[PDB]
Amino acid sequence: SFRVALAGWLYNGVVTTVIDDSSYPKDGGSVTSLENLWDFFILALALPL
Amino acid sequence: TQSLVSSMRGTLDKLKLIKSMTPMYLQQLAPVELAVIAPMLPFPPFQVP
Repeated sequence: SFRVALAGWLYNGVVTTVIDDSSYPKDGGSVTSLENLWDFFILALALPL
Repeated sequence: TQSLVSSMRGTLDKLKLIKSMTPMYLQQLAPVELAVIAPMLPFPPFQVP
């Protein structure tokens, strides 16, 4: 997905790269959960690409 | 969970611009066909406005 994302920069006219729904927490999450905190960290670092 | 705006718009435009000639037929030839066979029917037409 990394190099696919880099390749996608040349074709934003016809292809829009998005993060899959399964990467998000299943029920929204809660800040009382270390797992949910790590989910937030991963999503925050991955989104801007 | 994913945007479908582009997909919905593309499909609708194809339907709007289809090369169907039925509206041509109904407006021009269909009334003529009804008119020619009408006097020959065993049960003559019965209509309300």
